[PDB]
Amino acid sequence: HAGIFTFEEPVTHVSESIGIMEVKVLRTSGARGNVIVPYKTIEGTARGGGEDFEDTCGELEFQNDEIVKTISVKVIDDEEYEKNKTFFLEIGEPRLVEGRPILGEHTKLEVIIEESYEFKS
Repeated sequence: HAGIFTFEEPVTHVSESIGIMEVKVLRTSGARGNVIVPYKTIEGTARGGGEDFEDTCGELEFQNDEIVKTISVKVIDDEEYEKNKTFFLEIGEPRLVEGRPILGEHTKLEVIIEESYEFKS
């Protein structure tokens, strides 16, 4: 009953102008105990280091009876263009804080950054 942890979905589209992207991690099928879920960003065709996004990583702590947490990623509205602009988040194996918590269905998330174009009326 410690929980099965998952992203909402495996692929998401966000605007280049979103500013802050808030990625959810859900705990399903049990919320007993304090658990951490490691996470990280990984570059795809989109670049980190504040080019298209700011890299981030850490451990999300779920307290007893807590079932949703948020990872906030800075998305930079890069003036430069790609046909398909992607990066990823991943969750890693959960750990009890000193049953067993595990990963569920969506453990990798592809983020597609959608580009918009400036036209004048």
